[PDB]
Amino acid sequence: VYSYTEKKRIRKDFGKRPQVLDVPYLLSIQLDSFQKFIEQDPEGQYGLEAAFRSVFPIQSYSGNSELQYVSYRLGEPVFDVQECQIRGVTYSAPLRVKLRLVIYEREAPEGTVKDIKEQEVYMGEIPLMTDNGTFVINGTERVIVSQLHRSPGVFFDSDKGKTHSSGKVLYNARIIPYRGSWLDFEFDPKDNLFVRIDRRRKLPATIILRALNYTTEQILDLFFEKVIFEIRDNKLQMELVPERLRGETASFDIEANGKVYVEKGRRITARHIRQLEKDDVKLIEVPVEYIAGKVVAKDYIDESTGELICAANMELSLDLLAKLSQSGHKRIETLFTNDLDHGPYISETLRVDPTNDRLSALVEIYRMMRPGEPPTREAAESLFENLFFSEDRYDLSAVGRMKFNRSLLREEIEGSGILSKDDIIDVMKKLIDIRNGKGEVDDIDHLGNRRIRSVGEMAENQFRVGLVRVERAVKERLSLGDLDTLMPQDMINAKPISAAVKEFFGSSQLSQFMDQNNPLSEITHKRRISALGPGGLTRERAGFEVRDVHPTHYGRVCPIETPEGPNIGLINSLSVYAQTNEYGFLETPYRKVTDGVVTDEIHYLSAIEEGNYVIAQANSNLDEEGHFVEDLVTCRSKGESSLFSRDQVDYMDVSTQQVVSVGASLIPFLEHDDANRALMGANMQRQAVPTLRADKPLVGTGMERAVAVDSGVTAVAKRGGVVQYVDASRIVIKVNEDEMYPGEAGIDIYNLTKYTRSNQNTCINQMPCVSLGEPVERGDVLADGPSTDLGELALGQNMRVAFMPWNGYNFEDSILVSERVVQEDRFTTIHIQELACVSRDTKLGPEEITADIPNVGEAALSKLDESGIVYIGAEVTGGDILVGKVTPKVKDSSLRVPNGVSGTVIDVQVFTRDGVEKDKRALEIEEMQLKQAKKDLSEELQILEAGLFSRIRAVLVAGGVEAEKLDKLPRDRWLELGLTDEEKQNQLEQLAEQYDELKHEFEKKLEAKRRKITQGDDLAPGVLKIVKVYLAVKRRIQPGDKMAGRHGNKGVISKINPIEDMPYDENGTPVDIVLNPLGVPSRMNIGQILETHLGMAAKGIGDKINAMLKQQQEVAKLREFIQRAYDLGADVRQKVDLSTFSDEEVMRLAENLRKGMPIATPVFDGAKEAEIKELLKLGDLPTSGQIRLYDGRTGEQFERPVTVGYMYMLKLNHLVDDKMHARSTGSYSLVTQQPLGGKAQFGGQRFGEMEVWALEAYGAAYTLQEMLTVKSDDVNGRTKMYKNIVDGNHQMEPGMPESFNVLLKEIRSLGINIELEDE
Amino acid sequence: GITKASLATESFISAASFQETTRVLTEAAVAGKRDELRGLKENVIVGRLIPAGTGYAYHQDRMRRR
Amino acid sequence: VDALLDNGRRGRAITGSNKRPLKSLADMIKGKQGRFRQNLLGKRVDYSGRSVITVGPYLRLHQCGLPKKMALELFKPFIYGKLELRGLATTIKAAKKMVEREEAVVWDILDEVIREHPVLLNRAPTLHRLGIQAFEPVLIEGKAIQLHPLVCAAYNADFDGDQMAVHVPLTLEAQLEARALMMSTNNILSPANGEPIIVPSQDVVLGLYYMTRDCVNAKGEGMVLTGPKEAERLYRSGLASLHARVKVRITEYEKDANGELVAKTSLKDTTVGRAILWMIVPKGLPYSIVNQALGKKAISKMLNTCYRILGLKPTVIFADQIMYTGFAYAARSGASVGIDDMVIPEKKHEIISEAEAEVAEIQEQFQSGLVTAGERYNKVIDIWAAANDRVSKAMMDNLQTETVINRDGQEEKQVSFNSIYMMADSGARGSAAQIRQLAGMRGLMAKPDGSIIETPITANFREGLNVLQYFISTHGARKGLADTALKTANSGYLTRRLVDVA
DNA sequence: CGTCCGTTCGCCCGTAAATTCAGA
DNA sequence: TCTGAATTTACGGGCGCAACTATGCCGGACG
RNA sequence: GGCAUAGUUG
Ligand SMILES: [Mg+2]
Repeated sequence: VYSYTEKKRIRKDFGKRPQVLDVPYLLSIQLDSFQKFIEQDPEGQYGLEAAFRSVFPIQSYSGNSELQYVSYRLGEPVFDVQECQIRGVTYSAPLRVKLRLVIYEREAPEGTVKDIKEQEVYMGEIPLMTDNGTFVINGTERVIVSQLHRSPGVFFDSDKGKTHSSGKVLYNARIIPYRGSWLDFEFDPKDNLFVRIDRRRKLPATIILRALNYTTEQILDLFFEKVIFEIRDNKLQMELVPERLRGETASFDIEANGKVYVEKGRRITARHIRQLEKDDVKLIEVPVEYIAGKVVAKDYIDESTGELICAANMELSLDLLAKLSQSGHKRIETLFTNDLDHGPYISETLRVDPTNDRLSALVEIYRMMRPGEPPTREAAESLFENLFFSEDRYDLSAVGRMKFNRSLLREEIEGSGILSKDDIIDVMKKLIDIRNGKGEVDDIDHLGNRRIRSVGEMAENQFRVGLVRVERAVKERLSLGDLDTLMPQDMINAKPISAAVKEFFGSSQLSQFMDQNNPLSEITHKRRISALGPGGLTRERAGFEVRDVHPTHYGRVCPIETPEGPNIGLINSLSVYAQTNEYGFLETPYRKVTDGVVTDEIHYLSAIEEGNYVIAQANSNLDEEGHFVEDLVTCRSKGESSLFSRDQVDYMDVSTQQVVSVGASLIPFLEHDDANRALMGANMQRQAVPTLRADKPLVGTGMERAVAVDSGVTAVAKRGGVVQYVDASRIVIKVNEDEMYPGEAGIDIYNLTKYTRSNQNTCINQMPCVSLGEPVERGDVLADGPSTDLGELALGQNMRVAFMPWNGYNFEDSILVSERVVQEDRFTTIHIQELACVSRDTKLGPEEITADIPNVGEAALSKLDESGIVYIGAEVTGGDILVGKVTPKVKDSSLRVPNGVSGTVIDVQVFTRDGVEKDKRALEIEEMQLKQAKKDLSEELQILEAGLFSRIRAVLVAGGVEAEKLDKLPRDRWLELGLTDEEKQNQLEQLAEQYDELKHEFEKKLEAKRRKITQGDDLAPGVLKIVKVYLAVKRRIQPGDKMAGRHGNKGVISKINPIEDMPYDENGTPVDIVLNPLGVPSRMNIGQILETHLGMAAKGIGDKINAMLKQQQEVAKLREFIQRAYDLGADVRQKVDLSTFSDEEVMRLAENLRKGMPIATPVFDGAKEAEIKELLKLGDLPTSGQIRLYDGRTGEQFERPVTVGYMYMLKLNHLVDDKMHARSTGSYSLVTQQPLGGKAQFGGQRFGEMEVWALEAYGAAYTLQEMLTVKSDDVNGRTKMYKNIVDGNHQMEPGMPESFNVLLKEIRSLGINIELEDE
Repeated sequence: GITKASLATESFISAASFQETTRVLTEAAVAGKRDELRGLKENVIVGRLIPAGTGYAYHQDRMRRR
Repeated sequence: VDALLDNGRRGRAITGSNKRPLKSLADMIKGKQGRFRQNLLGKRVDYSGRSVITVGPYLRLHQCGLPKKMALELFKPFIYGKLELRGLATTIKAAKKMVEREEAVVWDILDEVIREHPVLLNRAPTLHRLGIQAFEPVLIEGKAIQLHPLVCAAYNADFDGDQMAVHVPLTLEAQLEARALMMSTNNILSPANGEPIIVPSQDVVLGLYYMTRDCVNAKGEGMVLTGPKEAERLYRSGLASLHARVKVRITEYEKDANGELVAKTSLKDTTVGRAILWMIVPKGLPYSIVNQALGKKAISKMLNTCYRILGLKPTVIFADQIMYTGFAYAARSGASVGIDDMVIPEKKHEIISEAEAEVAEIQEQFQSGLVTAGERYNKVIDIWAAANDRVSKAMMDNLQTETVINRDGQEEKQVSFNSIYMMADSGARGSAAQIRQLAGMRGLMAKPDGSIIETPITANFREGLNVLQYFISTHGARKGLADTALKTANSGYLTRRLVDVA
């Protein structure tokens, strides 16, 4: 069944595979991230609660007082979103916090404090996220882009062959905290362990171990095993572990108990290892040459001298053994330093470093961190204690602790925020283990090692940054506080927090201007995962490792949607089904496979969990019970695709679209497109301009409705019901009694947003798509916005295309467009431009906005009113005066339309500073706006009252119904009625109480609206009044505009061909667009040819329906043909039936299908070629997809039948009238008298360095000389050249460029005397 | 090499307009170097005829009539 | 003082506006945005414009289409001069007002000042000296420049949204340098080698390949023609096919004498299209130059021989005529692209089955311990490469001899008239590798680490790649895009160093 | 509102300085 | 125990061209 | 009208 919005126009679905998981709310990431920032969290884990609990309570350095925390609250925003956009303010809510200040007197640790005081202090505002995932920051709409940064924790890397020029890989380890300093351990070609903090000077690693109060002997005992030499009788019979004997060369004869295990000189074999293990060998005799290279573990002293004889970590020789022989020491501990498995790295590090005691380590660290300062014991101790071991200056977050414990093979995942001795020790031991040969380094690009910072998380970090300053100020103030006089309002400074949050939201690398020219553009800007930003990479630094596609990007990051250019692969886009883990990692759904049956339950797996599993591919054939039909299925085990058994499979892909994003899933036949062309197609689909009328892609993918609805541009019905009233700018829905809450009646009013400016100067305009008295259900579109047709995304228009060369007018990449396309006004777009005229309080007098302007006639000022502001609806062109303004000396400084720009003034807004005596036009605008507000409030009140009286009348039909004399009494006199004793009279009283509340709130809101409209406006400092004029230009089409398709097929229009010159088929229908066949082989986007053929089939179905419909036929034949069309497919799973449409929905559906049958081709489960042939054969169209075409001009038939069809062409936002520029003479820069840059400034083209080389390669010495002297910066030369050109003499005086004089002055401004010596 | 040969040029303006402006200018200032601007980049920077194409005749004329 | 003279050289660069190291004197005289490389070596110039380029195939090689509004804005001083000369404005304010109102008389002035005043057209990455060329303006009722198709190869300019800048040579020496040195008709040969640079690119070569071709039996096979004019009269009236083997009478001129053209008439066995093209070739060239299939290299060498024998002006006229006739007959061919033109070999499935059986047997040989991992990997890679080569050979044969046409007796093989095959063989667009991925398997793919994958993509683009194969192709494509982006900078730095040294 | 003074994390290469061999 | 060569290490240079759109700002703090 | 940031075009 279909809920009356998918029953008007059913898109034919060629998807074989059945869907399992519904496509989620695509804007879930932004909304869910910001929701756990403002909402109250009792546990205190998320949001502002976490920040407040982390900062508060605030004490002093001494035990004087303490300011603690109670709760926070977000007040109601002062301005609505629309009002916020109109005025130019930020859309924010005041953050009011309850604080209690307690004061501690002499000896009151647990006793009652002197006084307590709780007040709701105000500390700044936080911008609020609109219901579409966007913010309004200064009247513009911005999006905070999610960041894909490097997860906190410990990582191990190699640095394979970039150093030592020998191929010896190093092994470094980095401990990245969420907020703190970096600790890096490293190796060197000499195999010594080194440490560094914040990537400063490389000091030895054991220095930090000593700074942790570890002596040399315990360090060696911690990083090494002990070999025991006991001098029992003689020759130092050594206690031996049989396991330690594998891998070395025996220099002596290993014999014991009359059984020579190893002969002299020979190595140690595995056979002898087994024999030693099974013979229970513990102590063996050793020679004298063996101890000569060993290192003593700990220290020893003599009994005579009583002092040190041999310090720890010193190579034992015959002298040391002889000296300790007489001391009485028989048990000697030595280090086991194997050559290949247990290296002596800590020993060599202890040798190299000059530190011996803890104070020396601390002072060395202090000198490294702070260079040149006089170091002190106390200062060094404090610095090292606050480096990694203080909760203020260092904090591993929960993710940092989890990754730290996982990478060290720990048991628990929850621990302390700060580091400890054991953590650093374990990191060093793990790095040494990696060096020895056990374990492998981590890959930084792995998606199990990269988090997702989002808007809420970054906003709360910035809030913490702001709160830290406020905490410091409060700590400082508590020592100078007049305690029993003030409340915690003057204690808190609301400026730092607000400044920090406004700096983050307004001027940041991730809170960026929203790309709003297309619903797809918005919905893919919100789901953008950027690797740059604060705490991330930079496009001039990262390369070749984060740019490429990683095998863990499957199902989490789109492989084809990434901006080509400066940052490819740094601005990845989130996949369709990808969610964010609890810790911030990207996870993707999978269907569980317990037995051979594929269970219908979904588990979200992240990258590390997915690494050890076998996941069957999405295109795996299954039966009704659910089983892999093949006995060997294609899966991927550990980042590697292969073939696996029918039983081993553990998970399966939920859907075949889960690898691509919402921009790359709108490309029909993506699987036939080359990856580069698909990338271009997605990135250009982002840039389509909303045309006059959307045109419902004939060949879609089925994701159009999801993208159109999930992005907020339509009017989706909140509660189902019956449409009561539909005008162009408002829809009224009477909710069904089943969905109506007990109490308020209870109908929905949707105020459509008519023609308004987007961020890209396009048109946003919602149009109703429902008629009066038409039932709607919950979640149905009521108004389709820009680039939307009946709730389906519709960017471009689908036009009849022919692939053939045409006299070179589609030579390389060009398009050829008929005059029928420009006559039907189907690529005509509306562009709304905002022009501001500001009257600034300047010196020598203020600026007036009067209509009395000199130097102009009355015909020029005839379009203005008496107040000097153009009328609404005037067709002003380039050069017309929009807003008359003069500035004192008087001179004309009026706001005029820029040259070349036409259009109609559609809306004029006047902003006046308080107390400036607004003129007549501002008064007219404000009185008409107040009347409009009163009209809107009265209309909503009377609509609600009509609904309320309807509900009362419906209630009054049972239990004492009165229908004859009910209208005799006035409808307002319904409080003194007659009724029995039941809850119905209580419901009537509830309705009356809600009506009284409506009346009171209506009066209050009318007064509030009058106050908010008549009041002054908070303008910039120095401006008197601002007048904003909104022109509505209409750009039709012209040679030069760049049109494209969905498969990376670009092309600028080269000619607007006459209707009778285009090629036509046998029926006389001309093709709308001619394309070049030669672009298909080289750029392997075969998907456009298949889209052409399938669109031809769809339009053939539509033409058949149109023929059967225009000459009236019975509904039986019509429904028979529609059912045959919808039942055409190999193993499709749509299965729509027409026996349940009741002969009035079949007619509506056929009316909607008479312009072609919409067809859904899933992104990788799409229509096969054979099905396209069958659908073409269903109409009267050839199977091959090519028809003979006749030349328009000559009339002769083109041989080699050409490929004709219907391609869904888009009009990108690269228009030639916005690209064309020219300049003869204009303004010139100040420092260098060279022409300005750009075209917004009337600037000149840059004849750059390579152009100078190109002229030098010719013999053009005079052309170059006039290029870089007369035409650029020779002031006298250029004035003389202009005078000579006007005089008709083309000759230049060379002169000398002014920029050379500037360079001479700048070099002379150093201590360098540079001059031009005399001739 | 091309960069070492283009920095070790008797005319210091070409080397200054190439990489390492600071070092080249420091060397030229300390050594008191004098530039005859007899190349193509120097005359571009100064803003006169390039001694290559139609400007070769002019440069020859100014050498003959020095 | 040390921060004023060179901020940040000592260390701890001072910042003034929200942690941003400020520019000192050294920063203002050095770097990419100093005075040398930003304001002295390259400057912004007056009398300059910029617009999106389109095709305009009707243009002659020495001229370009310039919009009326761009020309009016660029030549404003000249228009003022002519208006004052003709007495239409005593002062310059009146002339400025007349021009900004765009009266009916300023357009005649613009047309008579455009007459023979070249304009320099330049595309943004001016890699070589052919990246800026002088053309004669033709006033166009539009907003987009019309760039002659032949110069696109020299500019490396397609028409997918490129923009080009126009500069107006003011002084007489500049105009004469543009006409005598930088004209598009003077830049026939590339300065890097001897080969021509105005070679017809893609549609002209397709038209000339389709026109100069033959099939085993067509309309008017074997009829005797009295000359190229009768060949054109037969083709245009429908009495003979464009490519039909006929005997024509060709009178070719050989200038092996002391610069004198010597006539020689013969009966050449050729096709109708070859004679029609012979109507274009100038007098000095032999008829053997158009008796072949005329791919892209053939047209290149035809232009090269024309330049070497006849000179500059005949070569320019010949190139313009070649472009015109190639566009005309490429349109006449209707050479489209379909889904059935990418013929999949019937033996692809069995070859893939054999390769899969062989990899299964190699896996069996490895799991038993007969071979190690490295040699198994090498064996699998080699056998998949062999299977890919066999598939490519099969598809190439099936597309080369796709047509087996006869109705008067025995079947005869001929070079196929397939659209994809003709576009690839003529040299117009595509190559063997691309047509291979269109029909045959696209073969082995490499991981981002650079190592080859054992399992290739056994699916072409006519068939649908599944998710894994497409993901691996995305690996390969992202690597190439990143390499191109990071290689353009290295090439630019190398060429800047080469320019500076010499 | 009018005024008014103080964040490490890339790759490659050439070059000068610090370090280490390797003697007599 | 002095002294020169070779090695290693720290550090400063460099890292394509042209074009368009938008916002934020040029400073945060005492009378 | 200068810088920075972000996005985009070839
Ligand atoms: Mg291009």
